[PDB]
Amino acid sequence: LKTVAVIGAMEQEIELLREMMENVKAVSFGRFSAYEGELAGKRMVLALSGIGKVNAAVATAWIIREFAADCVINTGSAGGLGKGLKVGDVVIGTETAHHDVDVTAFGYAWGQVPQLPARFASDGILIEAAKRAARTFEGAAVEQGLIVSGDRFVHSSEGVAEIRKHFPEVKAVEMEAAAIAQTCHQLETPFVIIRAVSDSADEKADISFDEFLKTAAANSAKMVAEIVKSL
Amino acid sequence: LKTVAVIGAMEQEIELLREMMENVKAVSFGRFSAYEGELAGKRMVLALSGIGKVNAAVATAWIIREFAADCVINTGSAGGLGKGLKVGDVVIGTETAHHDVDVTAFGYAWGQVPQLPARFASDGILIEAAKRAARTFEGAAVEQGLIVSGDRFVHSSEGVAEIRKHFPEVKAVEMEAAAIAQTCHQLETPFVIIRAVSDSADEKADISFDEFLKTAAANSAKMVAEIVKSL
Ligand SMILES: CSC[C@H]1N[C@@H](c2c[nH]c3c2N=CNC3N)[C@H](O)[C@@H]1O
Ligand SMILES: CSC[C@H]1N[C@@H](c2c[nH]c3c2N=CN[C@H]3N)[C@H](O)[C@@H]1O
Repeated sequence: LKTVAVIGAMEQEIELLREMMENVKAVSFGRFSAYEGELAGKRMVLALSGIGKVNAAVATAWIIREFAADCVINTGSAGGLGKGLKVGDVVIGTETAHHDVDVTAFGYAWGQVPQLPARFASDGILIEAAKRAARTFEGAAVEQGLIVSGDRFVHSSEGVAEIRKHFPEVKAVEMEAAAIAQTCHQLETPFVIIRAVSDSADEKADISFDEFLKTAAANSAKMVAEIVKSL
Repeated sequence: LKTVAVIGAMEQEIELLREMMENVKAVSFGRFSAYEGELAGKRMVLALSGIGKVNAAVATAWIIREFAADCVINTGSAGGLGKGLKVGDVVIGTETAHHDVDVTAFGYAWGQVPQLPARFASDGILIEAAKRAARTFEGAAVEQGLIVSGDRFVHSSEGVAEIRKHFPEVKAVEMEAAAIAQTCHQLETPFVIIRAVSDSADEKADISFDEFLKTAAANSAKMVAEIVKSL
């Protein structure tokens, strides 16, 4: 873990981390942008992927290729579905899955992309680093568990019920984590997903999201920065 | 266009093209494999993406970045939604959109990734090449129009219903083209999508696909090889 890649979807989700970096250098690939520098004593490349699975996948593949990233950490906001979660709480995604993949017609489990596992496991070392960071993390409650992704912003009770039917133990929902996870799997690169709650993915999710994005972004980022220091 | 990238999801969709190529070198990037050779005095890099949006997007970005591809052509099978489409018929995808993207909560149009256009237009020069290629297959059935993609295999007369609701003029549905399109958009690369019908995306789509993949792959491939010769 020499070079750490950190991927966030939206500017609000990377700004704090960017302000924390030293010797920052802007870099880009077509329309994607990133920032190369250091945090703690670690080389870090912080990328802005844009929203959704294709954007996150391409950005992640780029940083891995271009910078030989040793691991990848996703940061940002998400819909909270876990028992007892509140706005600002952080979830360490120990497993990630696509909630909107369905090739069941050919025998695959719901969410399973053909030729791949149904879920993607975050790296054991990185999970461990995140758990250690949680032990002294004061800004918010932290939990661990499953985060699922798909190419939609979920904002209905019916939408959440669909996802819980396939993923009963789900803790959070968003739109990039499973794409980043699947990309790292395919590129044999360890990763972990860190997200914080901006909403409940329910009928009010869009209204809550815009209000709580900055708080979710910050809490997620502060956890991510603790992890990087520890590596 | 001197270096052409050709992207197919499945071995069966690239096998003929691979056999047509000369001076072929195998290349890889993690679990992704491609073949760099020549076809008709063009440099061709033929990539096996794997199924679905993440896989297609990563393989496409990799080939653009590593090989400096001048354009990208997708080849493969798709479910026929256009009126009258038969197994084996080819669709030149002139426009592409994601059918399963939904950030409508924040005002975006159905299918539209935030900050991206709702649909992605294939390159004019490539579409005209496809149209010339089509005329060389005398009698053959070739149409032009909208192809939509999502991370699921459609095999339901009502799954189709709902797609048609959002995209009335839709001609075909599959799982990679909009990811390739979006990736090319973001990396400023011209592309065109060529697919052939393996099924009608209804309840029999699975058995139709199993039987007619070889046919759809072949017809798509032959069209793509002729397009390469026309650039
Ligand atoms: C503006 S779209 C939502 C962005 N924030 C994340 C997220 C927060 N809350 C939700 C998100 N994604 C889906 N459903 C939700 N309820 C997603 O990963 C997107 O990058
Ligand atoms: C084995 S999954 C189907 C593969 N073939 C394509 C396709 C054929 N027929 C359909 C596909 N995709 C979605 N719905 C369909 N009815 C997709 O792009 C996948 O790569």
